[PDB]
Amino acid sequence: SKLPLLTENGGRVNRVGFTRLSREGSIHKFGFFYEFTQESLDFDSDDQLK
Amino acid sequence: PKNMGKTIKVYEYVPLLDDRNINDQGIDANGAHIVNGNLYGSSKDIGTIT
Repeated sequence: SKLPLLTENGGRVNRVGFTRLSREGSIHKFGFFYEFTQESLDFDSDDQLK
Repeated sequence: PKNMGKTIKVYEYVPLLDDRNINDQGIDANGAHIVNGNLYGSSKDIGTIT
């Protein structure tokens, strides 16, 4: 049914148009930490806690 | 080594992302303190980690 079919009287028939889309992507920030006291690394059982 | 008792004890550091990391030093992403501090621990879900 939809086949492009021409005749001898070639004219404004079978017009086609094209489309252009787009794809996005963002950037997000993360992070975490932890706190310690000098009284937790000075007199503590382990020497290499840090 | 001699002059120390017959027992020998070694330490074992647990990863941050482990269920054995039962601690209290924890702050959620907004600022309110939370019960856990292991950052969802092991918990190979999707909902909890998101």
